[PDB]
Amino acid sequence: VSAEDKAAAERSKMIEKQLQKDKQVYRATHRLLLLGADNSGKSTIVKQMRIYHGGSGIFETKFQVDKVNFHMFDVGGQRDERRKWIQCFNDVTAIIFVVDSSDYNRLQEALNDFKSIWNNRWLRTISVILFLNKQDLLAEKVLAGKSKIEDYFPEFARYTTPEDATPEPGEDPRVTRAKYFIRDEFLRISTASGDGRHYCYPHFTCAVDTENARRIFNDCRDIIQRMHLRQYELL
Amino acid sequence: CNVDSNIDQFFQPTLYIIVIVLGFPTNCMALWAAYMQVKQKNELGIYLMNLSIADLLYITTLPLWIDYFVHHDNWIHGQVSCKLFGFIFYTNIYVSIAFLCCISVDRYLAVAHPLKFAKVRRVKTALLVSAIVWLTEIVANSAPLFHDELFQDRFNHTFCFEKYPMEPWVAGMNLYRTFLGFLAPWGIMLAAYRGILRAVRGNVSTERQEKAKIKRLALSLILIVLLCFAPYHVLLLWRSVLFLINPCDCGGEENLFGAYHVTLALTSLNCVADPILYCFVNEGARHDVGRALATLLGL
Amino acid sequence: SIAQARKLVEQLKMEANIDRIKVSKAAADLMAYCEAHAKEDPLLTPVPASENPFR
Amino acid sequence: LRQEAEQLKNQIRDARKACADATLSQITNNIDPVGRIQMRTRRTLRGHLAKIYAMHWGTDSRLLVSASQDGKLIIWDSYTTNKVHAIPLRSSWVMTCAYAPSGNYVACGGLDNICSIYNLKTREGNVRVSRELAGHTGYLSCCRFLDDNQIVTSSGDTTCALWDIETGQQTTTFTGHTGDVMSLSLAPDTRLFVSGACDASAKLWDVREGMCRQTFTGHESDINAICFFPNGNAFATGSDDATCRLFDLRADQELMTYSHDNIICGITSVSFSKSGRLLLAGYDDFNCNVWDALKADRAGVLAGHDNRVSCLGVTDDGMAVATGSWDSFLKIWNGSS
Amino acid sequence: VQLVESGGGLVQPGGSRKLSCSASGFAFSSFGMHWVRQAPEKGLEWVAYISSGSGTIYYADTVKGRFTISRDDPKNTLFLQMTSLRSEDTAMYYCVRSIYYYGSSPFDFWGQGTTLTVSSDIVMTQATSSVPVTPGESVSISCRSSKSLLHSNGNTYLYWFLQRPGQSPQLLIYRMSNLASGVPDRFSGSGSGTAFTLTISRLEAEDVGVYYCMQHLEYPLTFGAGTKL
Repeated sequence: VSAEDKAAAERSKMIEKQLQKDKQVYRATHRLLLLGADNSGKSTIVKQMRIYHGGSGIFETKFQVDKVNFHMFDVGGQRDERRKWIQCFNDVTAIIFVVDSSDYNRLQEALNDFKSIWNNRWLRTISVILFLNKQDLLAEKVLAGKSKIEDYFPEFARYTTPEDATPEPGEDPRVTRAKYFIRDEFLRISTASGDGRHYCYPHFTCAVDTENARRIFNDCRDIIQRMHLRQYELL
Repeated sequence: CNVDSNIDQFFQPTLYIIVIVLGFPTNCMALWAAYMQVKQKNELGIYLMNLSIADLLYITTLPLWIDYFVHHDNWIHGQVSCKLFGFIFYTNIYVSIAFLCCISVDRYLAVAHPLKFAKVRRVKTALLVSAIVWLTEIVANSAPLFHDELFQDRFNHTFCFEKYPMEPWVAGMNLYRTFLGFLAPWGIMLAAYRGILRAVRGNVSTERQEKAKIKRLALSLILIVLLCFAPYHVLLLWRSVLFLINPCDCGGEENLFGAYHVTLALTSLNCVADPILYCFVNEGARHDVGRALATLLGL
Repeated sequence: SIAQARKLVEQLKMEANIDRIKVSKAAADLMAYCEAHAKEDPLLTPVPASENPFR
Repeated sequence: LRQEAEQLKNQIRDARKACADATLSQITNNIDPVGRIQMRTRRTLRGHLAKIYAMHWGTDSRLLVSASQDGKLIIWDSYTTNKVHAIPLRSSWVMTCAYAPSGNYVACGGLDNICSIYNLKTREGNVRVSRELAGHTGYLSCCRFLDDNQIVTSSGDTTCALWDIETGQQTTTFTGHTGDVMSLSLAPDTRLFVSGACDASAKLWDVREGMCRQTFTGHESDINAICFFPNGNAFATGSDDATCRLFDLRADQELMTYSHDNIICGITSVSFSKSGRLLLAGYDDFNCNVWDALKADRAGVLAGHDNRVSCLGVTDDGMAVATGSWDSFLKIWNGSS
Repeated sequence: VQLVESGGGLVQPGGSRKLSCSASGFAFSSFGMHWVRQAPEKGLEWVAYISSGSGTIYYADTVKGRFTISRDDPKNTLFLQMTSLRSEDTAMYYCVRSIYYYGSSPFDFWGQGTTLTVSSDIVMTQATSSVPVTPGESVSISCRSSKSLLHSNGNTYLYWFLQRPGQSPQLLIYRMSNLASGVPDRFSGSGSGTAFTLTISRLEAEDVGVYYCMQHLEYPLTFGAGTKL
């Protein structure tokens, strides 16, 4: 009740007001966790959306799409032996698996990484966005045809492009078939467990793509929509 | 100005006691489940537990109305039990409809705008607007406490506020009450659930099975609300038509008073429909039901 | 490979340097420390609330 | 290579048993076991945002510092439940924080491979980042202060280090762990420090020196946290298998196991009372549990936390405890009487 | 750190005007700005106080009312509006910084004061007023109070200050036995209850001036004219 202690309480209440504003700006943001290999160019995609707020490890990409703000947190500087930061990332709204399509050599490693992601103990609930980048590189390198897709993956021959696909007018049919085979591999390793708990959204992108922010915002919106459907007993 | 005395002697006891025995424990348990819901900061906990109490009070005032319906009309007990409890029993249905509309609005703002209305989706705002709804429903519906009094007749009394010849002030206030306490909240429910279904159609992570189940649930909610409240309010519109400037001729609608008690019987089922259809439907709420029964048995 | 193997083997050999005696003395010192400081643990012995500033 | 490693390690294993004797549990059973210790939440500091990662008691036994993932580093007054300071941390995944023994500096680690040291008693009155320590390639997982001149920090690159803040460079690097190190404890004399890694192994080093002096094996999973005994010749390690153990520093082996059939989820932090008779453990069971020292039996539960108690600290006065959990609430528990 | 204040000199009794104190690079937006006076060739006395994030603006009963103070966090300036001045208010003035944590240092920095010339509570006595300037001693200054300043928290609320001939009085002993930053180990304080004693290790040429003291339980913040050196 002392005067000094009264002013100390006033200061604590001022920090309470600051922390209420802090409450609002934390609950008004959605965490997103990048994850992938170094060939995937995750930092390239981070640069593609916007100039990142640097700071290694965290890259701290805060952005707003359609007047809705949220904070993705790019990572990759930590140890990759076990990704023990995943335990710190278990409340994250979504995990963005970013991978490239040109280099077929590491696609088996990409499938192993996706399998590890889709069945992690802290990932039993977190949804995943698939970002297949460097698609133009894959298109050009398969138009060249120097490296057959069959030697690395012998299931290309049996695969015919699905009709639901909507390729660009300039896309070669074999390019589309390769794109959707590399997509179907990840889709098939995803749609094996936790069907209702989370759903892996697929995408195709390149080095330059102006709709990365719009697409990721829409995907997080769908994730939040399903979360609200489950939580608000509307399910 | 006579009691129909055809089916209401036995129709009301058959189902009102059923409403008691089913709703009361289930409404209280729905209250408890809503307490768990708000324990995880879900404002549907408030929007559900406030409706649960708004119907539990209806159940509490039910047992002294079943004897009222029987030829022991007005049940004596002074004017305190024929006026305050009468207002409570005539307004609990409207508070129930208002809270159903509020729940529907909350769901619409939660799914169709999953991240826009963060400023109106706080648990603190839930208490603020739930109290506001409570205040505005009590105040706007307090008209019968002033001009409406009980009356007695030679045959077996008359009523608490049934008013076989409906007074013109009753006609106006009850038409306004009907419209702006049922049709507007039900219209809001319909619009909000149509928007919810549209948003779920626009969803991607949902298969067709879950989408169809959600559509079935929304249609079931709208249709149970209609099937429980619409006949009453259509009959009230008819009696307003017959008791406007055209004088209360009596006789013709004395048999229609039997329809009044039949429609009260129909409305009484909404009290038991609200917990089974707003809480007991959810499977997670069913697991919560099991664990809550375990906790209360082991308490 | 070679460097880490060398580091491990020196680590093992100078870890083996420390002498070994009975653990009874260590345990006795342990419970002696535990019992000698029993008074001023307000968690072990709940202090009266009058002088407890968490009252 | 390993031609002689297996033979030279034989004397390591037999030494811990040939020179040992009966465990301390049976010997200490003669002492009176403490009764059912119930401790109430005297104060709740409901200020934080998100899951509270780590906390550190000030040297005055009245000031608290706690860290949240948003970058909030808060110094509370525990006696009056007032927050003295709020610091927005740039490295917004601070796993651990600490309070300097002098009380003028607060250091926070985190996933971001750096140690951010902030000035408290500055001539300006605004807490600014005094220094940033870089040179760790893993994630900082414990940031205990040695003194105002130097700070010990263990990270996720299987290494710990001793730094001098004034200059900045890594004065000493301690290596020898296989997995990432998750927690270190600094002795009361600040002359030896013990860090445990995910390799189910703990290790004592020397702050002045650079090589390990002691190694400790016997856990079946990651060593999630480690806390020194106030005596300075023992320390308790809580692991993912919910089998918190006590290692005597000199004796160089496990003394006893703190195990029960009820406990399933693992430990997240450990702390000790001034006499050490109350080993508390921040289990992931959504409630910290306080057990004894000499008999290794559960004595009470500090239940009242919705989520997992992620950090746990006993004041230098030995008078209260503070539990920080994933519900953003810090609870100050004290004896009821 | 700088708390330099500006204003005018001579003014009429009906001279309602504004007197400012401007700070350099500062944490002003989170400091509890006090405001102290000093009668010519006399001791100090309060004029006002405004906490950081103004919620507890307090004054002294001598001039409470017409005098007003305010803080300006963006442009970092403290305003003092003065209306219907009388012949008493002519004095030296000081803009003082002070904030409170569990262990904060209050009343640390005093800005260069400004002159004004115009044409119950705890009492600070400081009975002693003359002390020799002889060096190489251990002289001490004694302090009385109306009541014991030792609140139930466990801390006294008396502050000590030294004033060399020309400058603002830098703090010596905030609370009791609690040295400030710029002041060296030479100064010290002690006592018990209502008895206070500011002691000096050694005497040199920078110890000259007048000492002043303030109680802080309630808020009269009155002073006692100390020893002239």
